[PDB]
Amino acid sequence: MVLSEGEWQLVLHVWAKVEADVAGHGQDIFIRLFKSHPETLEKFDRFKHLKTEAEMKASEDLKKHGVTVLTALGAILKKKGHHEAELKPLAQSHATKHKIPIKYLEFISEAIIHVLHSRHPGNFGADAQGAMNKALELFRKDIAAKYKELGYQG
Ligand code: HEM
Repeated sequence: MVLSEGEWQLVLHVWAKVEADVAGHGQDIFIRLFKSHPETLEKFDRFKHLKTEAEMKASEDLKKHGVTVLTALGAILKKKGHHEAELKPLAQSHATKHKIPIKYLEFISEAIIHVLHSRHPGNFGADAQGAMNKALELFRKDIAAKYKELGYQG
């Protein structure tokens, strides 16, 4: 796939709003993911034990991880599709150390879209949501191809 420049514009325009508060957005997103698809919490040895959304909100480690994740995603989105180098180390650790199935990347992509919709309704109308969805599908597709070359397709 290939996004057009106007689509990339819609995606970086709302991403600039997220970047005003990266830790808050990282928190909302992981909490939405864990509540919606609790099985994903099992992949985190560091977080597994968290029992409630209150514990999640209070976890500093989880907040730090949210910032690490969104910063890496933001760097990939700003590449506008030329993200080969960025995706290499990411694909290697998620396929051979963490073992994150594409399915879970679909689940956080839904959590991202839900939180942007909630927080940024004015900058995240239908067209902007379509462009973000397209950018995340491109991301998933390129990572799934890398997983395959690495021997994990999963
Ligand atoms: C937008 C998608 C994602 C991006 C951009 C991303 C980014 C990162 C980065 C940059 C790290 C630290 C470096 C490394 O380990 O490679 C990390 C670690 C990790 N990610 Fe991902 N990730 C994403 C989605 C996921 C998902 C959906 C899951 C799980 C259900 C997950 C599970 C983990 C785990 C277990 C670690 C290690 C955490 C540790 O204990 O510190 N990641 N991720």
